[PDB]
Amino acid sequence: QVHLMQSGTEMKKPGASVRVTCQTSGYTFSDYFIHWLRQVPGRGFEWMGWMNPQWGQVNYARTFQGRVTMTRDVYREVAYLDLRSLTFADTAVYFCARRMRSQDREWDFQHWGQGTRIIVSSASTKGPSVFPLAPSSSGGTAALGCLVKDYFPEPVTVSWNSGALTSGVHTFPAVLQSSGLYSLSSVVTVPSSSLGTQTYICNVNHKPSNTKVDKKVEPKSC
Amino acid sequence: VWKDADTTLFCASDAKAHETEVHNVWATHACVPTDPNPQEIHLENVTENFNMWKNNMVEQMQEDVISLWDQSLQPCVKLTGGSVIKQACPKISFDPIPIHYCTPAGYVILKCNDKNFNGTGPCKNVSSVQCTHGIKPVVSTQLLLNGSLAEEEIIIRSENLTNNAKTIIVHLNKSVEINCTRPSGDIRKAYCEINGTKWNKVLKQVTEKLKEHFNNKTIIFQPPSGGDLEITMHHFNCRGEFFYCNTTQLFNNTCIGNETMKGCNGTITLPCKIKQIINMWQGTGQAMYAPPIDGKINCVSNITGILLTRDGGANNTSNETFRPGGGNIKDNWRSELYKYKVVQIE
Amino acid sequence: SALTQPPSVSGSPGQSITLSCTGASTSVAWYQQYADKAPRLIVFDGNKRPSDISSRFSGSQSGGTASLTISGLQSEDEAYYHCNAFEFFGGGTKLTVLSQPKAAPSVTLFPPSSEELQANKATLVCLISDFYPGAVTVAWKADSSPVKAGVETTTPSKQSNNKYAASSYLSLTPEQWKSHKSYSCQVTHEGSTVEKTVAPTEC
Ligand SMILES: *[C@@H]1O[C@H](CO)[C@@H](O)[C@H](O)[C@H]1NC(C)=O
Ligand SMILES: *[C@@H]1O[C@H](CO)[C@@H](O)[C@H](O)[C@H]1NC(C)=O
Ligand SMILES: *[C@@H]1O[C@H](CO)[C@@H](O)[C@H](O)[C@H]1NC(C)=O
Ligand SMILES: *[C@@H]1O[C@H](CO)[C@@H](O)[C@H](O)[C@H]1NC(C)=O
Ligand SMILES: *[C@@H]1O[C@H](CO)[C@@H](O)[C@H](O)[C@H]1NC(C)=O
Ligand SMILES: *[C@@H]1O[C@H](CO)[C@@H](O)[C@H](O)[C@H]1NC(C)=O
Ligand SMILES: *[C@@H]1O[C@H](CO)[C@@H](O)[C@H](O)[C@H]1NC(C)=O
Ligand SMILES: *[C@@H]1O[C@H](CO)[C@@H](O)[C@H](O)[C@H]1NC(C)=O
Ligand SMILES: *[C@@H]1O[C@H](CO)[C@@H](O)[C@H](O)[C@H]1NC(C)=O
Ligand SMILES: *[C@@H]1O[C@H](CO)[C@@H](O)[C@H](O)[C@H]1NC(C)=O
Ligand SMILES: [Cl-]
Repeated sequence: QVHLMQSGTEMKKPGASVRVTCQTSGYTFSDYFIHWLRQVPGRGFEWMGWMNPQWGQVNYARTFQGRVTMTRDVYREVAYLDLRSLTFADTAVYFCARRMRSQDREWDFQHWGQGTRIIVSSASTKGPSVFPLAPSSSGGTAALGCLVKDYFPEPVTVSWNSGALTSGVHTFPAVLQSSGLYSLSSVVTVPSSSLGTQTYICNVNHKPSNTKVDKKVEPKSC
Repeated sequence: VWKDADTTLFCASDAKAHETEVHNVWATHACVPTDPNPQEIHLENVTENFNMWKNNMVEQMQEDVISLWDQSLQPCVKLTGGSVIKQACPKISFDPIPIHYCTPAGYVILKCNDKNFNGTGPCKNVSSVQCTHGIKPVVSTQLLLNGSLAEEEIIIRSENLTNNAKTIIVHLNKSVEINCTRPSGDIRKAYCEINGTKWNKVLKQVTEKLKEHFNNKTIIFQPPSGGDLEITMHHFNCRGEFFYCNTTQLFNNTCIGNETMKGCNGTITLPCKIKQIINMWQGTGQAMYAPPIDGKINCVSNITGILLTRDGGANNTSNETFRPGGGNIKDNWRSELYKYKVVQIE
Repeated sequence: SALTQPPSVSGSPGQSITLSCTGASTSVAWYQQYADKAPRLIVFDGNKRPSDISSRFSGSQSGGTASLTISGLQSEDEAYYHCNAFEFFGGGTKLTVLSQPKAAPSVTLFPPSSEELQANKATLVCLISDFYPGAVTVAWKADSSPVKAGVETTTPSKQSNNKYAASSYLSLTPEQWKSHKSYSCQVTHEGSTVEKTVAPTEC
């Protein structure tokens, strides 16, 4: 079996360069081109170039010409992709890929690495500001939550009542703003009759800044 | 009645059994004598399909040339994997000679004789032969040397021009000479002279041929984008020494724009280096040879073809960009074996 | 987007469906991709199937028009599908497989908390929950007027209850917030618009 095994997630600042590694195994490395492609999650692939490991010949997309290089180590059987002058426009998942055996078709990609996340942002490590989304009481149910604001990098983790409260809970994907920082919200759906006698606290952890916040969410007197 | 088949070929040659030059040695015990009175006859009212890009004769010639170099080019050191192999490494006599590829009984070779044939598809004027013409096994990159010449027009060969992972072989009408010398300081510095006048004229008529195949887009040349020195440079062997020549001045768009421009005519000097540590084309590894001999080391050669690779992706142009080199060494044989294919008689 | 594929397509469990890819300059290959996962080749050379791929998948192509048909649909077929011809890829098609009935979104719009405002920052938060299928558009409105700037909205994410949820935010300064008469959040799901609104006068 053929395996393409890529290096981990890189968080880089604008103007910097990154290198992604793609360790090959399961076949004779010199006999196949290695291509590189990138993709914004939820979107289409963009081909970057191919690299022939024999003598290291390369064919780069006009788009990346002058900013990219694709090299290899023929003995260790590894392909590298280097990209410089990074921009927010280069935030994406990067894959190496290899064609099907034999075909003579060069563009049927049977083999892919698992993908490498490259995140380009100028922000420095920051803990979140946490803010209550207070509810108002219906003879039924209310929604309350926490806004976990301007933090970096991912991830934060949220719980309610130290984990005792799970049902009706949803913690959302983070959406990184044009400022460079992330934000998300956790929400919980609870009976309207609880309010005023049941304490709801969101627990937030952000390891990369060693920030821990516990915020009780009360209803507004309004 | 006959049919495409593949079989083990033999080779035929005029190698001197007394000589010490390494090609003569290999051929002497590996080939047989040429047929003095070789018969070939036209196949009246016959049309055959050829495919130079899928032609086992090419794989067979490759296996011989690999076998020749292994038997003949003994490095002082060979590096592969974590193994270090050290032998005896004396200076040899090196000048390629023509080898013929011939079919055994039951089979025969078909030859396409259409002056404009491009390597794939139907061929009208066909004949049959026992052996190919004599092919010098010249190992080079970027430029094809001492090959045969396209018959009528310059001819663009690719398995698929639209596929950027497929090599383009430009087959020249007329040949341009390159004069490489390592003068009789720095024992590895050398240079290649080329009539700048004739090369641009030719190169320009190449761009026009490519315009034909790429819908008159602007055709641009650039140096290679990267790789080992064996590909970023015109790489070849001369007198047993390994040459590396910078072809940047050969792909100099200034003079191709047809602009009546100064020094476009006149001699073009490519700087070259002779290396002792080389990355092998045959197999995966490095080979280290002893420093160059002394005296005036001079190989004058014919440029007869050019290998190109086309830049992929992007477009939104306007133009198409080509860089020298492509493929692999098998492409050099392919460019000489293009008009042949083996069939079996029944 | 060199090749053309619809961005979204939906089908029902048990039936066939055909995804399309137009604009190809050669015979196409097709890939299935789950979110945050690597692609896997499902057909090559326009209509060839790799030995290990389910026979439910089949390719057909004429000239530049390529098509991928999946029969006997299953929830497990929910993924992105891509096609390439040479180095050119389509935009990807997200196939949905309708595994349950239409649920309409509950919506809650929160005003900036007492705490945030007390920090010269203000954010309106629009939480959208329990909808199916998982697709919504959100439009904010200041009074009776549309709002472009300050808006950031997440993509539907699955819930524990196998329904979907989404969120949208509106970054304002207090001055902006405490100024206008009432900001609105309009959520559209299945051609239906549920609305919620808030005014600085509170409940
Ligand atoms: C060569 O000729 C064949 C037959 O006409 C044609 O199909 C093919 O496209 C040509 N190839 C090139 C590279 O011009
Ligand atoms: C066809 O083939 C023969 C091979 O010797 C060649 O000499 C001849 O000129 C060709 N015929 C025509 C009419 O071109
Ligand atoms: C080199 O080219 C000339 C014509 O320019 C030709 O006559 C000669 O035979 C060629 N030499 C070789 C080695 O083929
Ligand atoms: C081939 O070379 C000759 C002489 O330069 C010329 O007549 C003919 O046009 C050339 N064909 C090309 C440039 O395709
Ligand atoms: C090759 O180049 C050098 C320098 O011009 C010269 O000494 C030598 O005679 C040349 N040979 C030919 C055949 O032009
Ligand atoms: C090179 O060839 C061109 C074209 O015939 C000629 O004008 C020029 O004088 C030649 N150079 C030399 C020094 O032979
Ligand atoms: C290229 O230009 C030539 C004239 O130089 C013209 O005859 C031909 O139609 C053009 N080809 C294409 C495909 O643009
Ligand atoms: C070849 O020549 C050009 C001009 O000197 C130079 O830019 C290039 O670096 C040289 N060699 C290579 C392969 O880089
Ligand atoms: C090409 O031909 C000439 C004359 O036979 C020879 O001296 C030269 O070494 C050859 N070139 C190569 C690269 O073998
Ligand atoms: C070669 O290129 C052509 C472009 O017209 C493409 O349509 C064709 O499918 C390719 N050849 C094959 C059989 O893959
Ligand atoms: Cl309380």
